[PDB]
Amino acid sequence: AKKILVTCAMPYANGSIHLGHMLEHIQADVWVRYQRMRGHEVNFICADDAHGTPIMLKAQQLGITPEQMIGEMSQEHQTDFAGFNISYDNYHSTHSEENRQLSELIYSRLKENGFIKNRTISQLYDPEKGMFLPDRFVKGTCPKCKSPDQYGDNCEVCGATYSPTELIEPKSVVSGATPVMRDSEHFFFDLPSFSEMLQAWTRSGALQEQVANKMQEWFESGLQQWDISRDAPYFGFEIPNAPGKYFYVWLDAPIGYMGSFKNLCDKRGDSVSFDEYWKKDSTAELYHFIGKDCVYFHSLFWPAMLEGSNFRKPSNLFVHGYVTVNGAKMSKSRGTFIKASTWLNHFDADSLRYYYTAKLSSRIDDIDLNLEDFVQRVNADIVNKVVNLASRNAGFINKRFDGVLASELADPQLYKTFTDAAEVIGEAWESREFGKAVREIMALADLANRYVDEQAPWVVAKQEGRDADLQAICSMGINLFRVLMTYLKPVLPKLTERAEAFLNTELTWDGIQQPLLGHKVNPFKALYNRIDMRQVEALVEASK
Ligand SMILES: CSCC[C@H](N)CC(=O)O
Ligand SMILES: [Zn+2]
Repeated sequence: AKKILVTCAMPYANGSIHLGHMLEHIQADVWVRYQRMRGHEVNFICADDAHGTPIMLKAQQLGITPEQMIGEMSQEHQTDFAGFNISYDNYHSTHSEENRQLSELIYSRLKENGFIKNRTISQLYDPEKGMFLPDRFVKGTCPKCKSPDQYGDNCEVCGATYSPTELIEPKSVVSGATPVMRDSEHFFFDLPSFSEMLQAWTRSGALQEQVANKMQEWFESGLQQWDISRDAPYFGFEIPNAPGKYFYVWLDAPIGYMGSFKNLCDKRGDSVSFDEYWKKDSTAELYHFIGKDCVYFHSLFWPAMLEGSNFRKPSNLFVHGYVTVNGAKMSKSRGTFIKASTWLNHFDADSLRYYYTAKLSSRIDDIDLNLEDFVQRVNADIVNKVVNLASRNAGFINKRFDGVLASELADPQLYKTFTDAAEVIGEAWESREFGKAVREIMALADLANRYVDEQAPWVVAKQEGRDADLQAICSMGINLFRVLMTYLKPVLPKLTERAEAFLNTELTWDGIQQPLLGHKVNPFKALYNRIDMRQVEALVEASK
């Protein structure tokens, strides 16, 4: 009965989707698919984060408009996410008319309410190109060790950190000109004005314990005002009444969550739902799935902006850790920096969805893709536990019983054990204790294969007059498979489609209470094949 708006963090428009993005979007998608299975109204929303100086400069280097460039990357991203069956209700852009109007509205409300401050700052400026330089577009000689060709605020030889104004003989990365210090008036959002509100939210108990603990560090350091403006030239939204000024991307980017939802409503011809979800009196739930590096922005700056502009705030933040491969940060030289597009040339989407789901929890711990373990676990759990219940039993049913399952359950007590687990498994999906859910499902799968082993259908099948026993055993196994595939339906969308085709039925959460009796199933060829380390080695080689 709930109305839920769920988001993922927005991929940056100038980089391909990699396995780190996929952890976040798979985690959210599993949760979203479970919520849909329980009958709720869910809106799963994302977008490309498409503004800013790096995007402007990259387009210039490519010789195309930024609009053309971001359109091409948005299509690439959406192709990759479609390949992993991420079931968005809408995927939009921060570069949209909906986000322009909402960004202008929110800024005007913040300004009218006293939360925008004007301050003159000094920043390095490229006088040949004619633009202010972000830190990483300044290079020069390290003031400490004198190593040349160092970028931004740190030296990769001696490890020193410093202001780029301390670089010796600085050069613009854009033009090679010597940058100079130049003043500019900037507009600042007065985040400190919201400190008491944000502190109350932190101790409310909604957020993850590890997130709340980190927020206390940030309050202890002290909240600062945040610069929300940038000078022309820029790729973004111009600030009303401030010629030559633009909104900085991190003002307009989360407003893109709202813009993407407004776009969805407008395309549907739905004139009520936007206010029902975003007005202060909303009874709908709003959840953001994010990574560790987005927490400050989503837990402090974003709720403050919404409060200051008379909109509702997030119901919760769901934070995950970073992805590692073979225990370490992804490494280009080792071939463990793996693109989502590359993954799908070697493996299916379900394999990675399963593996991530089996490792995920409600905490913010990093998630390790160990590639040797990936092969072992997919084969052990998917092929040999779950799919085995269908593959070892379906042939007898199709060949000796015309595809018809028995008229009664052979072991009603065992079946009840399986359906009784629905409450704990569903609660584990609901609470994002994904590893717990998978452990419970696989424990059931072990019981199911123990039942079939005990009944020994490969023996019964050869013994005169035991046709009825064989049909009973094999039908029981298939009904246990039906239940397990229901519990795994949020996890494995394509395997589930193949299972529903075999079973001649849609899998619903409540449907497990009625087993398939006197029921025709269809033949299938391999529901799920084994993988091997040769394929892993090819993936790694292709990623170098
Ligand atoms: C509103 S969520 C925005 C997330 C950023 N695009 C993450 C990044 O670019 O590193
Ligand atoms: Zn140095």
